Amino acid sequence: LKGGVIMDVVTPEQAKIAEKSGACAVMALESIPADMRKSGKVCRMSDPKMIKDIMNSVSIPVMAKVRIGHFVEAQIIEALEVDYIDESEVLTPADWTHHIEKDKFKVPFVCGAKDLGEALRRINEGAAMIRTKGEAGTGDVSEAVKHIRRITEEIKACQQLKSEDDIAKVAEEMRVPVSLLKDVLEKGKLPVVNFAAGGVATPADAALLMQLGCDGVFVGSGIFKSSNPVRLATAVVEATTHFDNPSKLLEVSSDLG
Amino acid sequence: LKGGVIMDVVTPEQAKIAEKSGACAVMALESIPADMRKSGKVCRMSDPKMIKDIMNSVSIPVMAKVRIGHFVEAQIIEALEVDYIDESEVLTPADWTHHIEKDKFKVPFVCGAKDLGEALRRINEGAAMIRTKGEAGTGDVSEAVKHIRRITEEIKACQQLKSEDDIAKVAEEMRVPVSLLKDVLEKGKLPVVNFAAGGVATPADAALLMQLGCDGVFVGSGIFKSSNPVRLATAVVEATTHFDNPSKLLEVSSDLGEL
Amino acid sequence: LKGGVIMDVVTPEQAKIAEKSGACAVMALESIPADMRKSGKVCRMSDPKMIKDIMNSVSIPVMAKVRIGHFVEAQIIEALEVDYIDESEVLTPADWTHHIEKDKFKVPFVCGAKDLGEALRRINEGAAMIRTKGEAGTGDVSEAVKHIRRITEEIKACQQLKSEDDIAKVAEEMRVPVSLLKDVLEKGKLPVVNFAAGGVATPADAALLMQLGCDGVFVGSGIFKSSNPVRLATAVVEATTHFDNPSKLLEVSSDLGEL
Amino acid sequence: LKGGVIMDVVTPEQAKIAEKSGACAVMALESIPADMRKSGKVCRMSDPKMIKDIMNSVSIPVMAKVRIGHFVEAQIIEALEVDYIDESEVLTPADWTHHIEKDKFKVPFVCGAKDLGEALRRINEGAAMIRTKGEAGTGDVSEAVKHIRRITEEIKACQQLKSEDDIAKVAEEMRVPVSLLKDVLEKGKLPVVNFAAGGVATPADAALLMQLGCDGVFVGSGIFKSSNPVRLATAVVEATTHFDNPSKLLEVSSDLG
Amino acid sequence: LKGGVIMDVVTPEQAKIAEKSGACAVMALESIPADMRKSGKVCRMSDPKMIKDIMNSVSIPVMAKVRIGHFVEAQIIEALEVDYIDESEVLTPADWTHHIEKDKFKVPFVCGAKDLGEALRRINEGAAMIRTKGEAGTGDVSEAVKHIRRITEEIKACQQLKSEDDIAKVAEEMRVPVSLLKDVLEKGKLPVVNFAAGGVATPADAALLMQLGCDGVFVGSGIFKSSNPVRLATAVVEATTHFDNPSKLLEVSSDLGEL
Amino acid sequence: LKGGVIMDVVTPEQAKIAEKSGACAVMALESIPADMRKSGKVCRMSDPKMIKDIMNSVSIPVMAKVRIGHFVEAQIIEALEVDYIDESEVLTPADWTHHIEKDKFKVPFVCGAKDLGEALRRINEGAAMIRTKGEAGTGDVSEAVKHIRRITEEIKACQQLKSEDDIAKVAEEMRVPVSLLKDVLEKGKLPVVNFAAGGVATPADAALLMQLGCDGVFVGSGIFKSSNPVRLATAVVEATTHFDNPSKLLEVSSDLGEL
Ligand SMILES: O=C[C@H](O)COP(=O)(O)O
Ligand SMILES: O=C[C@H](O)COP(=O)(O)O
Ligand SMILES: O=C[C@H](O)COP(=O)(O)O
Ligand SMILES: O=C[C@H](O)COP(=O)(O)O
Ligand SMILES: O=C[C@H](O)COP(=O)(O)O
Ligand SMILES: O=C[C@H](O)COP(=O)(O)O
Repeated sequence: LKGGVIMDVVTPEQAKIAEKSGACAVMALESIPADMRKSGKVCRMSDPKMIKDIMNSVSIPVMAKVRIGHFVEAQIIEALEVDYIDESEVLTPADWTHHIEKDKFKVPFVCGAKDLGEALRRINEGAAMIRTKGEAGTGDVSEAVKHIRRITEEIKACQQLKSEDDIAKVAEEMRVPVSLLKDVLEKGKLPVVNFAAGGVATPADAALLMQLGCDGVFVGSGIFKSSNPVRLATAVVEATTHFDNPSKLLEVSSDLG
Repeated sequence: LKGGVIMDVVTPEQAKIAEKSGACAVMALESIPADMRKSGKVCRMSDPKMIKDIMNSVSIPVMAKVRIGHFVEAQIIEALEVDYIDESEVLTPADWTHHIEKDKFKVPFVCGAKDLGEALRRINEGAAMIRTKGEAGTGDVSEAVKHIRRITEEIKACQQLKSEDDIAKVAEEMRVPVSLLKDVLEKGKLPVVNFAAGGVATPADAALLMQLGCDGVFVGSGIFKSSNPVRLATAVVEATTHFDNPSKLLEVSSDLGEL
Repeated sequence: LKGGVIMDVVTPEQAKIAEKSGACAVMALESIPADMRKSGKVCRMSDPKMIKDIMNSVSIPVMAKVRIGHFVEAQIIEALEVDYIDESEVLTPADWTHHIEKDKFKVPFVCGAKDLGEALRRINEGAAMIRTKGEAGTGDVSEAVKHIRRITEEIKACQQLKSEDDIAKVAEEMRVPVSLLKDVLEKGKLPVVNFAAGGVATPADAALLMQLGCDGVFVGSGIFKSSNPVRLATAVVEATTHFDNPSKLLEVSSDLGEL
Repeated sequence: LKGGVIMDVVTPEQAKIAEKSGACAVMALESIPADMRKSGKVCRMSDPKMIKDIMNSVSIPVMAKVRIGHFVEAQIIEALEVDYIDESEVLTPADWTHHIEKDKFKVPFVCGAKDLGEALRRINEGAAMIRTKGEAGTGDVSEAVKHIRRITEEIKACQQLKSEDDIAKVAEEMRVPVSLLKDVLEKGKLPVVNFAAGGVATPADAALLMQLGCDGVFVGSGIFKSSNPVRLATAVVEATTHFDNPSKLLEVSSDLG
Repeated sequence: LKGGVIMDVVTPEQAKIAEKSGACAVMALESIPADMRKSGKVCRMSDPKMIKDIMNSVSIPVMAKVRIGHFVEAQIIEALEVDYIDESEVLTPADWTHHIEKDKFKVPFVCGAKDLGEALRRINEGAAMIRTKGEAGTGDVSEAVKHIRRITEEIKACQQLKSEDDIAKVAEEMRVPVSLLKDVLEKGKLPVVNFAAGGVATPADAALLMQLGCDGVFVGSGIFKSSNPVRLATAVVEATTHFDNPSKLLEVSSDLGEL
Repeated sequence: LKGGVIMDVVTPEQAKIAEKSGACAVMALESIPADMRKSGKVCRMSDPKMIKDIMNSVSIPVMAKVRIGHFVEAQIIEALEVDYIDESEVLTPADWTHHIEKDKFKVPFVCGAKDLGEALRRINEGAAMIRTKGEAGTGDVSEAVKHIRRITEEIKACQQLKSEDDIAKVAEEMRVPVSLLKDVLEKGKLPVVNFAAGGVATPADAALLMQLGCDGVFVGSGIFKSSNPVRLATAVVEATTHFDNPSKLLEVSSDLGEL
């Protein structure tokens, strides 16, 4: 999925628009967890029937969300044969102490992170992909920028440590194996891809996060609330592909409505 | 009641639906205390007439609630010959210092607990069953999860203690006999069953708490507020039974309707 | 009055219901102070005309209330020839430092207390009867329970003191003569009767307070706000008499209507 | 005015009811400073025209109010030939540091006090009469009780001091001459009369304050807001006169409406 | 302007009433800042056209207001040939650190002050007149009284200082030259006139402030909100003139109407 | 641009008014950010179509805004061939740690500053012009005044330092090269022009900021919300040109209508 865009969709017809626009994958969900999160409601796993109806409408991979720590929601979604599971902070947490033991599943997981310690704990638990936490539903890109900047800074700062005993102290505070931290410092990057997510609203935002070093982008239900969803979706895809070309970015950004 | 579901019911017709869906017992209550706790009202024992009309309508066991410390409410319910009494934090407490002396009744009691100390105090007073406190009426499973995790953890932490003097110190703080704590540490579990309660909303939630080591499940009035109550009740019963079979859990979770 | 129920009444016809239901006395009042507390109003002694009209309607004793420290309100009520005076915290206090010199009157007084020191000060001032304070008008029994439990706990705690000098120090702090405290510690009880009051809502509540050691029960205007006042009044009287009979308590508690 | 009742009145016809009921004096005022004090308004001296119209309607003495420290309001009221001036905390203060120099006037002044130090400062400034501050407009007698109890207690406590140097220390803290304090301690009372005021609502209240040692009572506009003002006014007068007679107090308190 | 009254006016017809009543000057303003200060609006210099239309309507001197620190607003008003400028705290401040350099203008300025230090800083900057700040729009005279009392008191307290080094210390804290402070202490007064302002509502209020040692009086838009504006304005003028004649003060205060 | 006025415009017809009134440049924007700040909305770069439509309407320079740190918004606006970019705090910031690397662009940038350290960091990053921050949309000039006064005060304070090591310590704290701070202390000014911005509401406000040492003036959408926009725009241009002429400032400030 490297270099691609993943789009949130709430109906089979929305999924078809995403596919036609050039999305790499879709995220199936029954409710927008930003509308009812401001209603006070509890947000859970979506009904397996609505997820299956979306799986049957497109040929590209389909992802679905589960609550933090809800390993039974994950068992059910795995049995449904989805392509990826997102253990998501946007839904209402089920366990405020323990995340899912992701290394007991065959299906790959994506998790959010806002700093280096969080990213490594999620990977140690078994995550196959990392993304920014951002701030979902607001359309403010600054959160996602903060998280990618912070991870990059913390890797460079640990690389300046000359004492192996000092490195071991850092790993202990992070609650991860010293061998995982040492691997990051040798490569100068996380062992898995890191995608942008939360508050990506415009084609310019998508290109900004790619220039900052992200491997792809997630976009939310904001796409389908615009005056012309097809045009906006297509523009975000083009901007992610051609992220280093100012003339193309100008072209796709003009007269968006 | 090991491995079963107990359902809150407010009418005789609701009790019949619970029985048909495969519930192991029903809890009789005249009003939902969660709906009242938002108005300032005092919530007490239900009228014995409404409890009896429910007892007359089903052949499965029937439970009823009393206020914390209200031993006369409990004497009345025992005389009515209900099957179990819940000394409940959801009702308005009658005594803020002392709980009921439960070992002086014939009928068994269930009590709530959030940690190991609280569980052991309720058992020492005479409780026959323990349950999580959770957060009643919210539909959020996370409080029930917190409580089962905490009890399990505090047992393991006390098992690491090498000094018998330190163990006696712990029991003193808990205000329980040292012999009760020692039995728990040797067995690795409470001496009575521990059920999930408060915030169980979906079949997946019921199976989650059974996988965490609960012995059964209490569910609330949310069942009867859904678009299809009999379908939801049956699905919760099936998930509590088949709690570690993923193909069955997918089957019962599909096309559930609006919760 | 011992073993009996005293009922608040606002009209002659309410007094007649109380008498027929088996009350031992009535308390005459022109306004429900709990209704007037919500209005921010000052609550005082009732008009002597309305009290006299109640006195003429029944052949059981009649009590009336006065503000804390208002010795002139008490002089007027004594001249009217009422049977007892309640120096009451439910009315708006008149003197925040000094209570009435009750030993200068011929008519007996009842006073409220929340702990042992308070009870002994009221007795030293001249009170003939003590009652719990509770929380008047809320229908929550927990405050009356707290007060009776406290007094009992403080007596037991003082009974553990070995030094007479230490006992003398406690009496000085309480502002009462040492001879009064000594009598209480020898006999394990107050020298006058102690009734339950404030927040007694159901027959079960009345029997609970009698089992905790109270000598009788005061009930408020909640009786006459229920669906069937005569039925509820009679049930509270029966529960106070038969407080240690679970089968009888079940009988009178069933099908009571809305409370 | 010893043993008498002074009544607040807002019209000439109200003044006539007060006189017929047996009042010793009336207090003339255009507005009730409890209604508009809860409206946020500034309360001042009343119009000299309305005061004169009341003076012309009755034969008994008439009093009027001025703001704390407003010595020009007092000059105007003195020129009008009223019988007494009340420098009153119920009106909006004009000077939050200095009270009126009352010893520069011919007309006598009444002032409020809540403790011994306050009472002596008001007398030192020139007051001819003291009254309780109470709490006006509320009908709660407890304030007035507090103030009479406090003055009595503080006199008795100073009388227990055996050192004349200790007495001088007390006077210095009170900001009054040592010879004024020493006079009080010798007599066991203030050198001027002390009346009850603020929150006197019923005949029982009036008798209570007289039994506590007050020399007379002030009553407010509550009288004229009752169902039967003539009956209530007459009952308060009888209760003040016969303050130590329970049978008479019962008689006047029955069927008041 | 010694011994006179200055009146706030919002139209040419209001200015004519002020002149006929005996005012010594008028203050031209397009809106009452007290009515706006409750809405959050920015209050600035008035439109020069409205100020000129007032100047054209009367033969007495005319004043106008500028924001604190706004020296260009002052340059515009000076070019218009108004008679006096008020650098006013009632308008929205333009500079929160620095006031206008008033000694660089030809037209005289008036400034507000709450204590001796503040008065001396305004004089050092070049003010020709001082006034109390009071509390504008409230009708409460007590703030104006506080300010005149404080200045008078702080002068007397500084006069008790026996050390010239201590005097220099005081001037340093005030941020003024020692020669300015010393002149005040020797004379027992400020080197310029000091007028009452903010909260003057009645004729008695005007005479009160003159008896306290003020040199004249500013009055606000309250004059024109009364039932009879010409009667009230005339009475305030007469009381400011005859400020220590009680028979005259009684005469002008009688039958004033609703304020 | 030096000595001139830059005006915010939301349509081609507004741009034409600005040009005819004598503006030196226009700032193109699709929404008034002050109106959108009240709505809680995110404010971003404007649509390139609306900017181009304004570019086609006038023959004076056109500027456009981007979010703080949003270097891709800046890349797009540069490709459009606008004349200047404003990296603006009035839009919703994109990067709360890092501003744009402005020296990597061909198009010049303007940035805001509230003190000397901030001004020098923006210049070191590559800014061609500095402006005050002020308080955008409120019409209160005091914040722009505060910022210009601060920068001047801090230059004078640093000029008093005798030690080169002390100067080096100040530069380290500011996070700028010592050579940049040294140049400012020698010449008594910034190396680039500094314009007034934020809260400039009247002609008098514009002239005030020019007299305080600003090089030119930015004005906001308040111009086009007044009764007569062309009249107000022309008056602000004339006041900026003739800032030290009191008779001219009186002329253009009179009879302006509602603001
Ligand atoms: O990834 C680096 C960005 O492109 C620019 O950020 P910077 O201000 O740290 O140079
Ligand atoms: O009972 C243990 C659970 O099934 C797994 O939880 P955990 O691995 O996060 O501790
Ligand atoms: O007065 C004793 C009560 O009946 C029971 O109280 P307890 O629970 O503390 O034993
Ligand atoms: O003035 C004394 C009162 O009549 C009674 O008050 P007391 O409680 O202090 O005795
Ligand atoms: O200027 C002094 C006043 O006229 C009187 O005030 P005072 O005696 O309270 O200090
Ligand atoms: O920049 C100097 C200003 O024009 C006047 O300021 P100032 O009042 O501090 O002298």
